Amino acid sequence: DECALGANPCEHAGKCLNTLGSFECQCLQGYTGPRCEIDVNECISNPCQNDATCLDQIGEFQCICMPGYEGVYCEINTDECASSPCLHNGRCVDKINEFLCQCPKGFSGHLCQ
Amino acid sequence: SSSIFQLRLQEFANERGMLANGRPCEPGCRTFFRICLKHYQATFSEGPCTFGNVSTPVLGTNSFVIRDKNSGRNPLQLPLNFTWPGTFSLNIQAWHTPGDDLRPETSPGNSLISQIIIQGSLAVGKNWKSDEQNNTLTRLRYSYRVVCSDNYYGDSCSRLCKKRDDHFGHYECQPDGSPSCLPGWTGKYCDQPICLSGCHEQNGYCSKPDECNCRPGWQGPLCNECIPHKGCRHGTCTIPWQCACDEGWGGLFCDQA
Ligand SMILES: *[C@@H]1O[C@H](CO)[C@@H](O)[C@H](O)[C@H]1NC(C)=O
Ligand SMILES: *[C@@H]1O[C@H](CO)[C@@H](O)[C@H](O)[C@H]1O
Ligand SMILES: *[C@@H]1O[C@H](CO)[C@@H](O)[C@H](O)[C@H]1O
Ligand SMILES: *[C@@H]1O[C@H](CO)[C@@H](O)[C@H](O)[C@H]1O
Ligand SMILES: *[C@@H]1O[C@@H](C)[C@@H](O)[C@@H](O)[C@@H]1O
Ligand SMILES: [Ca+2]
Ligand SMILES: [Ca+2]
Ligand SMILES: [Ca+2]
Repeated sequence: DECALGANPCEHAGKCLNTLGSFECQCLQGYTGPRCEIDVNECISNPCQNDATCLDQIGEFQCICMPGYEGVYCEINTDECASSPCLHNGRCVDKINEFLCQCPKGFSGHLCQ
Repeated sequence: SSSIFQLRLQEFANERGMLANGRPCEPGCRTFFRICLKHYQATFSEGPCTFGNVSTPVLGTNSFVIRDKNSGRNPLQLPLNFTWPGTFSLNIQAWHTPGDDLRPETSPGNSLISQIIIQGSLAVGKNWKSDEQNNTLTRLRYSYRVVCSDNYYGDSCSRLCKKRDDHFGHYECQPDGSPSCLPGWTGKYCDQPICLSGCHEQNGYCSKPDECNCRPGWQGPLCNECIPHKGCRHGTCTIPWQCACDEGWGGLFCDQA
């Protein structure tokens, strides 16, 4: 029927499906509309937090986090003290893309070393 | 690759040929450019080029005017894996190389000349936005724009429009991506033929433009004329398969006074 009639009405590599006396387009992920000619905006749901920036890609969304934040939705404030940085029983103070080591007396330097 | 960032280098002024470190070029500043396009960040520049990076070959020495190249590739081309966000950050660096012009970035003696930085908002369009950057040592004059990939339309290049003239459609492309129906066609995708002028909307149809075919029980150029009941001799019709007797006639098929 409709699909064998030459070219492809579904534009972005979508599959042609024959209805009766007509057809419908099986759109690949990230495409909508009758004949898949429109790029779906994957960033409508505003998935990412912490003042990030959403990038609408083909079939998926990508977010650039503000410095110090991470995760797919930029939902995680990175514990910069996770690696146990301050040595010799120093104290660790996490902030944002930044960490400070409280230095006990007799020790100095960035890592209190 | 739905949208494209275009960057045209126009003119670069660098008399004396001075590097960043204050040393003069020897023998002259064989200048190539590194471009870094990334997202708008009000805070200090951190991270890589998220929108894409590109290095150019040596374009000139010291002060020179840059010509367009249809096939270097000026204006520069940056295809994006994403829809244009509207905001951006642009980093243009001028460099010097003692090595070959083929891939100047692949040379050990590379030294920086000068660089500039701009960020802000930009809307998709064929309109070139031009800007100058003057300093005591160097001057840079350039222009840039964001356009849609070929056959792509809309404010965000998110709609595809390839022109058709076959069974699936007969249309041209409007700037917003919506089909512009060819003469004699209608519908969303312009695949519905416009029947002959005056052809009965209810009783007539067509498969080709300016044609008029009659649904069962009708005839004529406009399919507006009924066909009386088979065997109707002295009677008329308004609706197919009828036999409304004339004057002085009667009976079902109208044939007896
Ligand atoms: C940059 O320098 C040029 C000199 O050729 C001058 O014409 C132009 O106005 C300057 N741009 C400014 C001052 O913004
Ligand atoms: C399939 O149906 C659509 C409307 O849904 C029509 O435009 C096409 O002509 C038909 O093949
Ligand atoms: C909207 O947010 C959801 C999170 O559930 C994500 O899966 C979608 O891709 C996004 O458009
Ligand atoms: C984990 O430890 C490393 C030391 O290698 C430090 O650089 C990081 O800041 C910390 O998170
Ligand atoms: C995307 O990145 C974030 C971090 C902010 O700088 C935004 O303004 C930008 O659009
Ligand atoms: Ca069908
Ligand atoms: Ca998309
Ligand atoms: Ca933190």
